[PDB]
Amino acid sequence: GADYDLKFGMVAGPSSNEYKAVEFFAKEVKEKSNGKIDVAIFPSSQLGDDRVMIKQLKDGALDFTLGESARFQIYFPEAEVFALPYMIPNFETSKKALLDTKFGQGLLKKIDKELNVQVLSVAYNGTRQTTSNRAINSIEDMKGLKLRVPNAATNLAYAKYVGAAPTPMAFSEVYLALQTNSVDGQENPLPTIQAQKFYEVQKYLALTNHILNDQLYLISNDTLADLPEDLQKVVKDAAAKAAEYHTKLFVDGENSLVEFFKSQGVTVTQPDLKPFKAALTPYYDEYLKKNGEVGKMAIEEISNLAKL
Ligand SMILES: CC(=O)N[C@H]1[C@H]([C@H](O)[C@H](O)CO)O[C@](O)(C(=O)O)C[C@@H]1O
Repeated sequence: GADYDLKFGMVAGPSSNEYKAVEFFAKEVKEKSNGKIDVAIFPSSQLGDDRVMIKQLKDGALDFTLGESARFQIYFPEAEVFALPYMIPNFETSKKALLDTKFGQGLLKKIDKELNVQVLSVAYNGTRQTTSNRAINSIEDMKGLKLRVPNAATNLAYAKYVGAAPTPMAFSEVYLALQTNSVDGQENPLPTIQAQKFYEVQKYLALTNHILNDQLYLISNDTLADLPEDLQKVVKDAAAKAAEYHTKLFVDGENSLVEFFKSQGVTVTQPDLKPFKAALTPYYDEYLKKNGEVGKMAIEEISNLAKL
């Protein structure tokens, strides 16, 4: 078969838009390399979660993974800006904030230099909404709600600041937790709610619109070093096409999925978001205290972009 047998790990499962785009990536790479590269895919946290996988890219033990810009906060806390709730208004602002600002370029350089990882392309992974086993009519209904979050500082802070009881748990554990009422809710973009069938086990959806997720196609520098230049170019080009498809999948899913969910019996609320935004405002201050002048710059540059 192939000269290069590469591995691509992800948290998302095999019915997800992420998996659809990663399968497209693997196909494009096999075709354009003339069969010289073959890509195996390990979804559903088969290799661990995304923190483990990012570490495996760093260590040269895994070739590819997906990760949010914001996830880099586990190494470079200033990256948290990408996840601060209600701070980034759309994908265009997120992508330009990473690629076209001095802050973002500085962060990409650190990732390459210190973590041994290159960003191949940037995709949209949806805006997070809140499912539950009780109606969320306003921020008041968050109070004491047992809200699963991923194992991520910003989602923990979101739950805390709205009044909820944050319960961190790996993605792979969520469906059972919802089904059994071990937690009262969780929070994820619409397409994820569909792919994991969380709508099967949650009677309610609230459009809290709280955190916008991007999605980085990541490659280990050890992988790039293992590939000849012309196959490096194949990989880079394929990642560019896959990200565009990935983003389209999420945009078209978001535009359609509330109606789908209603048709499956889900009750869909639209709480006033003004008090959600006000509740999180002070967490921006925590960010600024933790990250100093780099943090300040990040927020100014995003503000300027959002203004366009
Ligand atoms: C690239 C990646 O693995 N994204 C995953 C994210 C991030 O881990 C989290 O947003 C913190 O960055 O968590 C999920 O939304 C979740 O567990 O609910 C699953 C999703 O597949």
